[PDB]
Amino acid sequence: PRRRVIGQRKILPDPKFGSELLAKFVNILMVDGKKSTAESIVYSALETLAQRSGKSELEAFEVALENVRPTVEVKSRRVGGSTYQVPVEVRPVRRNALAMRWIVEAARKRGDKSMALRLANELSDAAENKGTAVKKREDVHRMAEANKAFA
Amino acid sequence: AKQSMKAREVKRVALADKYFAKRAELKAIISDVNASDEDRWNAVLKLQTLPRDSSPSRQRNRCRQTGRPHGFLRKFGLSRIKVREAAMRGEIPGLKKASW
Amino acid sequence: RSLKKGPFIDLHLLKKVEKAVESGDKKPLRTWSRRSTIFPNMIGLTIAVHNGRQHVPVFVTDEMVGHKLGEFAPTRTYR
Amino acid sequence: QRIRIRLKAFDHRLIDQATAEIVETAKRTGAQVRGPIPLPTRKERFTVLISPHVNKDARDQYEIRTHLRLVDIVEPTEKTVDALMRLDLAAGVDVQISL
Amino acid sequence: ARIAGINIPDHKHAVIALTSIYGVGKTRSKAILAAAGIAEDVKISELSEGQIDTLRDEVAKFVVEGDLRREISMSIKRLMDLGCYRGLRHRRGLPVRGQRTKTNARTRKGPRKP
Amino acid sequence: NQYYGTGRRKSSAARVFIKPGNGKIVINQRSLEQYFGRETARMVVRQPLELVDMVEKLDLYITVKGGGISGQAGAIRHGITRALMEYDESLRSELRKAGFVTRDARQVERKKVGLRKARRRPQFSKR
Amino acid sequence: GQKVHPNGIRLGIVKPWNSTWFANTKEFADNLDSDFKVRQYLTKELAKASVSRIVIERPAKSIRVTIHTARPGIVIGKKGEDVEKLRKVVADIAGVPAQINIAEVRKPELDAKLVADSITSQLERRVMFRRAMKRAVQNAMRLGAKGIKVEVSGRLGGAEIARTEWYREGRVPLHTLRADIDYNTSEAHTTYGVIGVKVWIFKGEI
RNA sequence: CGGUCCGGCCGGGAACUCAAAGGAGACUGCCAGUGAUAAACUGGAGGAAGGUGGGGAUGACGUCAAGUCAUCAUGGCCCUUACGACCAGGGCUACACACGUGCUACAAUGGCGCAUACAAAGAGAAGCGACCUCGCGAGAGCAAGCGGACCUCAUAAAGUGCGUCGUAGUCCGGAUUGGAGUCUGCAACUCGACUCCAUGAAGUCGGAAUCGCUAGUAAUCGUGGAUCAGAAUGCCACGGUG
Ligand SMILES: [Mg+2]
Ligand SMILES: [Mg+2]
Ligand SMILES: [Mg+2]
Ligand SMILES: [Mg+2]
Ligand SMILES: [Mg+2]
Ligand SMILES: [Mg+2]
Ligand SMILES: [Mg+2]
Repeated sequence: PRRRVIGQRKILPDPKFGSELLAKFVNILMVDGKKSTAESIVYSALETLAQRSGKSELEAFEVALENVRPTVEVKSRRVGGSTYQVPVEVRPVRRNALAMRWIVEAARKRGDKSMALRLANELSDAAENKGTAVKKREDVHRMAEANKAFA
Repeated sequence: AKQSMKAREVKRVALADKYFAKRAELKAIISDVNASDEDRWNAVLKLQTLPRDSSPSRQRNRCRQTGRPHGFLRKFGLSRIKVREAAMRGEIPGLKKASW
Repeated sequence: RSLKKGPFIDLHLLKKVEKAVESGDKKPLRTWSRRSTIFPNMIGLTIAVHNGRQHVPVFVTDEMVGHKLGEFAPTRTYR
Repeated sequence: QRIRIRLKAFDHRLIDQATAEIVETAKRTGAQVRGPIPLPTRKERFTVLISPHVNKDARDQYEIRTHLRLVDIVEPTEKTVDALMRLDLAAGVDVQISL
Repeated sequence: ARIAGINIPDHKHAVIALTSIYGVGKTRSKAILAAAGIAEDVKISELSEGQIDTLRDEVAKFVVEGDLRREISMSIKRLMDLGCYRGLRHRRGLPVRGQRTKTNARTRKGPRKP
Repeated sequence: NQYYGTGRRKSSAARVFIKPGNGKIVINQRSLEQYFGRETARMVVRQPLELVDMVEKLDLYITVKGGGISGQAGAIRHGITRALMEYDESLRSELRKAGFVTRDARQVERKKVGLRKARRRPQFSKR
Repeated sequence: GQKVHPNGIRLGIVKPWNSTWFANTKEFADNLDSDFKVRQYLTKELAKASVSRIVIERPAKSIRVTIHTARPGIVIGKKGEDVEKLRKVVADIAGVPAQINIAEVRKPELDAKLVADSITSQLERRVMFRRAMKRAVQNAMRLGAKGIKVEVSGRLGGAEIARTEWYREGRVPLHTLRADIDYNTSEAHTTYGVIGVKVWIFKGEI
């Protein structure tokens, strides 16, 4: 990425609802190249989340995503020996990508019986903004308002 | 390798075809037949009296020019170094630098 | 450890075990055969088994039958 | 009945040129000729260490391509059998006669 | 529940509950339930005293618990008094089977000390 | 006469035959559901029959050898589209846009000497 | 860095094999040692006879040795006098019957093996290496070579610190597979060690 | 298409998959924008492929008196009734420890049991060895085909379907050791691989620090090969999912 100015790989939509954002989500959860078992966990968590929150499977994801979606983040920059944290406005594409990544990482750190349950309860905590994932957007916010002078 | 280490292999081949090819094979198949002689054979004992070097398993595959006991290839009968040397001179038929 | 189809013993040592039974117990039997399985016809004898440099004399016992002669002659000095 | 010719050669532009000779000699002396049938090439690959001592990643990768050709002549005419038997073919091509 | 060697099996499935005895692994536990005419996917609940003693009589055939422990220890001491290589290593707390001692041999030696 | 189109992806090779009438799918003397245990692999073969309309308009006799689940399924997707152009040729425009005409040249990279895999390099040690 | 053998890399492209025979895994090793043993005999015997190349082909159960030489008269002898004594022992070494063919090397100053062997034989007569190299280069360029490169390595002229010296005239594109590059080695066994001669002759493209 | 033991299996058909020789094709060629009207870059059309399309082979003059006198070759030196040579046994496998490279883990994206869909590329006559039979098993006996697109190694595993375990040092994890064996080999004590029964360590995700990888890549899941009597978690290669 020094000289080469590349674009972004347009991935195929979801085989169930046809959502590109969900195709990003299944891949984020996916491990060891097991897409079959990855969508099986995402669909089982969506089936248990929409049922236990009042249908709208696309919208129940969107409510939990709006609370984890960050606006600003810090960028480590060494100017004069010292390392300065510069606050920078995140792009709409990465906004969702960071939001999805923290949902998966927080559900993995949970102690439930299954990943379909771990994901559902993390998506439930995010919908009401009171989980490990919303706190990762909170710590990112406190870091940005602090270094607000070096913007 | 050493001239003595090369000679030791010539002895190991000469004794491999003399006994363990036409005589010791006969007493080893006998020391396996369950149908005949289950206790009084002496074939296991008379196998010991035969020279040690006579066994085919006691032979080491060595580079047919240098005598190298390591990095041998049966296809050419030579070690990786002398294989490469002949390969580049086109002395090995149909052999060339492959890429896929 | 091996196939049940005959336990192994060296002919030069087996003939030395035979000669020691009929002519009576002598001094330690100097043998390098560490690969030979101990037979019941050995119990009571003193077989001097090699270790690489000296011959370790081992008094044969009934519980020693089935085991190799080289188990009772340490090969590596460790102190 | 039928005569089966199996050709083996490390060089390809030598096997089909010597095959062209067998097919033509047979069809000229009036015989039914099936093929030249191109059978799969056996690629015997070899990897040798290029350094006399140490240097594990430094290697030479070679192959021996063994080309295969099948020529089936249906009519065993005396004019064809004798024409094929007194044919001078490349010394680097092996010919297997199957009755 | 209480079978052969004083131990009190949990209220888990029959095959896993029987492995609790020292001398019965996965194979003996599958063969004991096949000989006594009991299912492997059934718990201790419903298994009456008439079904317990028939398994106790079945397991009594092979050396288990304290009886097996002394048998294992006897063969270890036998090698030790014999003076064999196999015995000299049970006496030195090092790998008997032939494994390397230059490095990784921590199960037998125990945890390291500088 | 039967409308033919060859399709391939990875080490999989699929042959597709088109005949009008019904919405039947026969893959290697088996049903569409019987062969593929995944619904994602079932939808990719249904993809050419979306832009170009079919519910019970035409039948397809298909056979595929080599590769795996997504490989075979991907190969069939390419075959149907090639058999579809064989039947009309004005369908090229709709088939380009969807990216089904293009043969996916992505093959597995060879293992290289000195490397653990195709690109995976063994762990480095400074001292 | 280290360079790829110019002959080896071009085998199949613009360069031919020295062994054309075919064999299965069964006798491939047995034939290869028989080839080494026959070349070894002939290089030792026909040393002063300017042997440039030796080609071995095995028609059925026979050996056909094609000796490429710049001096065919000395190799043949008095009406086949020398060919008969060679074939007789080639048949003995190989086991199968022998047939020796003699290929004339017209311009030997354009043959890598003969140029290299000439530098080697000169270094052993106590000639100055720089003169030997320049003479090899000049002779090759005046006879039509599109290019030449001659390299001599180790204890040059008896020196304690070994050097690697080279003379290059013309074009020598070692990266073009299409190019006809004739490459061969030779070793000069001097009173003060082994001196390695490497010669590259570019004859033209295609 | 004609005939069915429903097996391409037999007449046949040269259509197709494929096999392997020859040939076409992609060059910023076209269009548009940016740019000194240049070079080039960006985007688009067509196209199976687009800007060296993907991968490999190919490593300039030279640098580090960098590695190899133990592959071999070799100036000099040294031993030459010994630094040579033969043999048996032992050692290279020792074990207070330290570092580097790996494998296997710590589990429910998982363990186990049954059922089951889909590869690629290799190897083979002193060989691969089916089918059948015996043994829980490693194997063994008997014995076809095949020097091989025909026969054999050889059941791909991940995955999918159902059931079970339900956050537990556990139906996780397999070390270590006891008992009995199998095969190869003159011979498995030191010091082989594998099987069966029992044992069930540490480990519940790793401090400071640090490595690989930009796409069919990483991650994971099997498969084959060279060496090799036997002895792969190494190496070399192969496709699956991704
Ligand atoms: Mg020597
Ligand atoms: Mg050996
Ligand atoms: Mg237990
Ligand atoms: Mg082509
Ligand atoms: Mg280039
Ligand atoms: Mg140095
Ligand atoms: Mg387990």
